Amino acid sequence: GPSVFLFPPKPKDTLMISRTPEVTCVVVDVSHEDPEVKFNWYVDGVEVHNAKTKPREEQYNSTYRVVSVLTVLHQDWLNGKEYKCKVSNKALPAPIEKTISKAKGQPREPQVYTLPPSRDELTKNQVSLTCLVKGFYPSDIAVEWESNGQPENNYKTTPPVLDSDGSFFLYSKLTVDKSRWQQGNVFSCSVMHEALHAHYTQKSLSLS
Amino acid sequence: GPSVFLFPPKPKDTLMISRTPEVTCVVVDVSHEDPEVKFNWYVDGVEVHNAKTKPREEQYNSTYRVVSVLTVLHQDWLNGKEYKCKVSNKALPAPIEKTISKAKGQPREPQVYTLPPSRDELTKNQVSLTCLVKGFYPSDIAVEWESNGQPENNYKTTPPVLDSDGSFFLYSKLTVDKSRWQQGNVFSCSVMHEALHAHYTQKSLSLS
Ligand SMILES: *[C@@H]1O[C@H](CO[C@@H]2O[C@@H](C)[C@@H](O)[C@@H](O)[C@@H]2O)[C@@H](O[C@@H]2O[C@H](CO)[C@@H](O[C@@H]3O[C@H](CO[C@H]4O[C@H](CO)[C@@H](O)[C@H](O)[C@@H]4O[C@@H]4O[C@H](CO)[C@@H](O)[C@H](O)[C@H]4NC(C)=O)[C@@H](O)[C@H](O[C@H]4O[C@H](CO)[C@@H](O)[C@H](O)[C@@H]4O[C@@H]4O[C@H](CO)[C@@H](O)[C@H](O)[C@H]4NC(C)=O)[C@@H]3O)[C@H](O)[C@H]2NC(C)=O)[C@H](O)[C@H]1NC(C)=O
Ligand SMILES: *[C@@H]1O[C@H](CO[C@@H]2O[C@@H](C)[C@@H](O)[C@@H](O)[C@@H]2O)[C@@H](O[C@@H]2O[C@H](CO)[C@@H](O[C@@H]3O[C@H](CO[C@H]4O[C@H](CO)[C@@H](O)[C@H](O)[C@@H]4O[C@@H]4O[C@H](CO)[C@@H](O)[C@H](O)[C@H]4NC(C)=O)[C@@H](O)[C@H](O[C@H]4O[C@H](CO)[C@@H](O)[C@H](O)[C@@H]4O[C@@H]4O[C@H](CO)[C@@H](O)[C@H](O)[C@H]4NC(C)=O)[C@@H]3O)[C@H](O)[C@H]2NC(C)=O)[C@H](O)[C@H]1NC(C)=O
Repeated sequence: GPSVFLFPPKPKDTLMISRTPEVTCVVVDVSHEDPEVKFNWYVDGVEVHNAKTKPREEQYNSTYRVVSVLTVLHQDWLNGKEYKCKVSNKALPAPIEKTISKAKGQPREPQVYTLPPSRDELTKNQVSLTCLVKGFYPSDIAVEWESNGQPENNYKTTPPVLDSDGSFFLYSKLTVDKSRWQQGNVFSCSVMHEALHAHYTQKSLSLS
Repeated sequence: GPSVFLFPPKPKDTLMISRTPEVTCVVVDVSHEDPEVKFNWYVDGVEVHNAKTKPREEQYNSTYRVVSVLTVLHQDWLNGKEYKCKVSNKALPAPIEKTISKAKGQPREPQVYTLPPSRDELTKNQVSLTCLVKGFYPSDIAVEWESNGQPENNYKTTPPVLDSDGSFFLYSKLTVDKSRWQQGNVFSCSVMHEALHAHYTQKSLSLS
């Protein structure tokens, strides 16, 4: 019947002390027949009571969806604590358990390189600015572009890819009008990751 | 009872005339009580009988696994014809129908750009050669590297990523010994895609 999906905090939230990371427990296919759901949360086995469950709400299919959110401490998530969400419902003979933690494995520092557009690309009115981020472990990561403190609209980032040494890599393509590039504007790829010092680094790229 | 799996040809196979693309119809779980299986092939609903089907091989889970291979015409697959493999078994109330055809959508031509390693990366013994392939549709594509006409296989390629204008892009990373890069060896990124002229193009990258 009702299924449960447990989601981790956003990388950004866990890596910036100013932000609040939370684990999210989503119960779907809750039926009108038995629409009561109780959540029990556990951090490394020990129960906790600061979860806020949202009021259940109807779906376009006539099931109910119901979500419980548990704020987590940056250090706890980064230190590898296990978060367990226990879901009990009258239609469930025995509760459903999902437990989640950060990716296991030795953390590896990302190397961040910026690559300008190929010469060939200057025959267009738009050009490709490239951020190559490689050698990192946990795949969990945030990569963003900006120019003079302002975030850039047109960019897309590949999913992380398992490289041969077992680290991950990825690329982010930033698209700007050629004039912006030829004007000598400075663009910046920002990267946030746990094995980075102060969880953050940025590399610049402009026309020299 | 018996299950049927229909497999598309490899992009690279459909794309190079000197290669042989084929659609593969795998039937698993055929009982020893109802072993006789017959294949009927239909291109755009028109039956064909040039399928080489291998004699049934016995597994370890008591069932057999028969394979039928249809060598398809390059042009055919690429013109979007529909390959219907119809397997008959006596343990079936009705003969299963599995059909397949190449992805639909307006074909778009990939732009291919080679990008040398950031200067920052020359502090390493290994460097990263980057191929940017963008603006293609069908996300079906083959990307490969070589040097001196010989394949260079220490590379990893990202999945196609849906870009903001509806087409796909990707990146291929080729890792070589810095010493090879600085002796000025020429590496080449070969792309194969249906929307390319002659279904092939290549860009080279060497020390500048
Ligand atoms: C009635 O409707 C509801 C609402 O659904 C909505 O219906 C209409 C309107 C359509 O628009 C739907 O697309 C729309 O969602 C239905 O509820 C849905 O139920 C399905 C399953 O039936 C769920 O699918 C799961 O999706 C998760 C990931 O979901 C995230 O991303 C989705 C899109 O990518 C997004 O839609 C979700 O909102 C969710 O988004 C995340 O949410 C959190 C919290 O807000 C947020 O922090 C994130 O930022 C956000 N992220 C993203 C990407 O947006 C997917 O992971 C599930 O896959 C698991 O299960 C599969 C088998 O069941 C299996 O193939 C996968 O491998 C995986 O299995 C797990 O695997 C791991 C390891 O691999 C293992 O450890 C686990 O044990 C294992 N779990 C198993 C096997 O159970 C899965 O595909 C939808 O999320 C859900 N939609 C919503 C919005 O709630 C409902 O089904 C409908 N009722 C009926 C009967 O049809
Ligand atoms: C008895 O044994 C046989 C085989 O023996 C085997 O060997 C023993 C010793 C064990 O080690 C076992 O490995 C195994 O028992 C069993 O037969 C198997 O049956 C399973 C299903 O139970 C099949 O799984 C399917 O796999 C396909 C993809 O298959 C390719 O990749 C596999 C790895 O993923 C690989 O193992 C296969 O060999 C195969 O390899 C490809 O072969 C082609 C042929 O030329 C070649 O071109 C390719 O290059 C090559 N690829 C490689 C090597 O990379 C997978 O696609 C199927 O997934 C679909 O179906 C699933 C349900 O089964 C479903 O969960 C998925 O979502 C997916 O569903 C699809 O959904 C979409 C959307 O609707 C739709 O487009 C699809 O049509 C739909 N498919 C549906 C609905 O059918 C699937 O998982 C195995 O291939 C098969 N093994 C072999 C080798 O034939 C048998 O089950 C055993 N009987 C028992 C248990 O009693």
